[PDB]
Amino acid sequence: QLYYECYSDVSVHEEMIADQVRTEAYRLGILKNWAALRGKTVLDVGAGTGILSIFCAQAGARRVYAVEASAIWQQAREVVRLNGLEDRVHVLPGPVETVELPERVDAIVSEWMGYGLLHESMLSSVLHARTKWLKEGGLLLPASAELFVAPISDQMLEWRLGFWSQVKQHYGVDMSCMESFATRCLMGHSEIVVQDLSGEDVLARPQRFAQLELARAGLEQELEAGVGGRFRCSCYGSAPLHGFAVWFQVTFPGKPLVLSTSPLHPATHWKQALLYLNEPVPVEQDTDISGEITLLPSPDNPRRLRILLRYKVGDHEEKTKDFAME
Amino acid sequence: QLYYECYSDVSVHEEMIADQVRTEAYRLGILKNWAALRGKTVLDVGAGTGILSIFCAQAGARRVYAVEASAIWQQAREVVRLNGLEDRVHVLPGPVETVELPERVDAIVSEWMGYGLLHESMLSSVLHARTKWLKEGGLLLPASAELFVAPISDQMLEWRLGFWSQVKQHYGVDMSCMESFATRCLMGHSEIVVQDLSGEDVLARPQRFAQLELARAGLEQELEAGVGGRFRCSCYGSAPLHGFAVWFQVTFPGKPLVLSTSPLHPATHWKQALLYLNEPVPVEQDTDISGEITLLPSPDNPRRLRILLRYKVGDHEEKTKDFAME
Ligand SMILES: [Mg+2]
Ligand SMILES: [Mg+2]
Repeated sequence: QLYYECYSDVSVHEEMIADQVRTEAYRLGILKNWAALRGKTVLDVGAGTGILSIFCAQAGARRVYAVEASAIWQQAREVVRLNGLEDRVHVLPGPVETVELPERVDAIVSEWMGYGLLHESMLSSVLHARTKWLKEGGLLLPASAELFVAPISDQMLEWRLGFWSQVKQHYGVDMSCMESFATRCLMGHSEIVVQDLSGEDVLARPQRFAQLELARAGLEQELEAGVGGRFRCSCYGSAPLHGFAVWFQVTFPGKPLVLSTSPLHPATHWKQALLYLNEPVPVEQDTDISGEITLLPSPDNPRRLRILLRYKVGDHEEKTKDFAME
Repeated sequence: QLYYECYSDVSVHEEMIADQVRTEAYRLGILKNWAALRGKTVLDVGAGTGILSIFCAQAGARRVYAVEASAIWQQAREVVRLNGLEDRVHVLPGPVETVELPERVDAIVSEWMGYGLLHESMLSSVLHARTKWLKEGGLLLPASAELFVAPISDQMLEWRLGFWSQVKQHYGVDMSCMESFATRCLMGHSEIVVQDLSGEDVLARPQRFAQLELARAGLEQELEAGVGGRFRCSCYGSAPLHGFAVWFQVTFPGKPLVLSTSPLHPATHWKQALLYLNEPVPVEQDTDISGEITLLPSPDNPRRLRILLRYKVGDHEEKTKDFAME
């Protein structure tokens, strides 16, 4: 009959496990590496409720170290025991940067990805653990990530902006002047917005603007300096351009299994990271759009994602907008 | 190209106007009082974007004073002008408690209702304005409110709690121990939760536990002391009892038009106010439930809704739970 403060805690973990695209991609990606994991030792970075660590045991791992800093580590220990794996899977509380493992490991598994790939992500902790605890020639799951961008005409946003001009049709009162107000409020800000889109929102072929091989020399320094690159595309047809969507995929080594968060693919809890222009720009078929996207740490907090956008639409002058996570 | 901070502002007003049940009930409720409003003066308390004030003009009012304290009053003035009513409808910024009208009024219209009827509601301001500005024999729209309660088995909550015991069926990992954790987090707190339900969630005949005639002597004092009353009901069948839902209706004088927020009726943006027990209680057909519900000001803030619940399920001892708005 006591009162507890853990609603967010359960909601977050519920969302992740109920994300079948995510959870089944990890289950299968781990099983696909059975030959490399059989009789070997694994470190799970940010193990949460422990389900990926148990998948590793089920793929044949001799021993798994499940490291989790948040309050939820306690529930992981109970889940391990319930599945009869308390002698194979060891739950260790606290950050992986200072945990003491009794041995180096053959593999690191982690669901480290955040909104826009790098918002409040565990990637820096995975790389720290790779340097400190992974044996030479050891395995990282997933092994790589790719970043994508596309111009968008967000159909839900279009409806919200146009709503005010439609009030007269429904109630006999003209409220069309509310449209400029709504545009300022919904687009005239510099926050990254997390929202799920579909193919109906995508205005040109998506462009890959970066590829991250997670084991590669120098990646820690690239993350600090900024990850990204240039892009170019041509519009499919006539629409209000609202800005750009950014998303990612990750790949599990083997034919490789890919977990995608594209709006063209099955929805996931990551959705997409939307970068709105200050106001809509009309485009037509074959309107050329080019630009550059850079994912950066925020200066107050390297864990909060910043995105610097440069973009040029048709014959308009190149523009810049500097975003930070909502 | 400047940045503005008004997302919440537009979202709130969008939600209200897009609530067709709400907006059409006010449009029709106002029109239904055409004979009383024709050639008369009206005060709109908390006029927001101004749409109800314009409805009053369209119902024949000679003059309407639209009083609004928040930033949105500016958009109301533009809406009035756009509909060509700047000489009939006057928008006045600031709280109605200190506004200076050039005359007393024949009627007060207001959409004052909050979540659980009284959370951050404008009712005290409507009653203040009634005392200060309404002529003798003057009209209030709506004229009355009624409060309802029913026991509930929240099907969405039931699914969330049971989710953890279903993980084994889908991924081959037992997580059933997460259920007690989820119950503590989702039910073991004393916050009122705003959530929309349907008939599938309602476990016994809804009970009216209070009626408020808005013009009645003594209502201001009743609001301070607490509004509510006792109830009794008998369960329809076998289910986990999760607690109680509270909702309201308001009535426009004329056959009277009723705007309801019942889960048995068309959904509205008010949804219902849910009062969860600390954990589910099993009930059966004809299980008797009795109790008392009181809606109160919070001590820090009379505008934040508090609800004191007393309840007795079957042969169990009577219990008390003291809730405050989330
Ligand atoms: Mg996550
Ligand atoms: Mg309201």
